[PDB]
Amino acid sequence: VETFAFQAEIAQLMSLIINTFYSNKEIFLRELISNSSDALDKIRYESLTDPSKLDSGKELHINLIPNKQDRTLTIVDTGIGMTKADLINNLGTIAKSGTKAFMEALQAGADISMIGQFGVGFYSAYLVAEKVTVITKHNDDEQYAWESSAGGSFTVRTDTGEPMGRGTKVILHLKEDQTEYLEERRIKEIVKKHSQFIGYPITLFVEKE
Ligand SMILES: COc1c(C)cnc(Cn2cnc3c(Cl)nc(N)nc32)c1C
Repeated sequence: VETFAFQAEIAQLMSLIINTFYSNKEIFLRELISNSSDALDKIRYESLTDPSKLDSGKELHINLIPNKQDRTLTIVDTGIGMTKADLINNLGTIAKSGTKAFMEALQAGADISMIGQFGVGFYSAYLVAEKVTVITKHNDDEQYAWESSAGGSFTVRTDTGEPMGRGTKVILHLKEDQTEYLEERRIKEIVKKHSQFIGYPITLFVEKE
């Protein structure tokens, strides 16, 4: 297991997200779904010029999986996935500029719900999650598990779990007071409100209870 420091700017963003009083936490789902939609668009586009990129799975979709036993909400997609380089360096690099702009915007009167406009919507996960575990598989790279409970560090390891074929699983380990996001009717409400025109099937799994 390798342990890495976030760049200071990203640590700062995560702190702001965790510490700021902001009631409209539900926007985290829309951001993650948007991210999944963008990853699906990317693999779809690449497949037009190299069809073998779908040898790791032709189906392009999103699954939302609540688990009350584990207190997790998992957002799964069969998008392009992330390389080791994405996890350790590239995403962080890109996020530095978006973070600065977002911070500036917040000082000028913007609110947290606008985070996606700055390309750093993933970190809104921390509105509701005490820990985020990301399982990902990109073509021509290995399956990785990234994890962070914030605090300035994250880990990356090669994943020995169920092989995914291609895609990303964002596993939200929900805060004790955020378990409404495990409830079917609440997830349906939020998807209808903020994610109604996504161009891929979104399947909301039901709890076995
Ligand atoms: C490791 O966790 C992330 C970090 C630290 C920053 N951004 C994203 C969003 N993100 C970036 N590329 C992504 C792809 Cl291909 N797919 C999805 N679903 N989300 C992505 C993720 C998941």
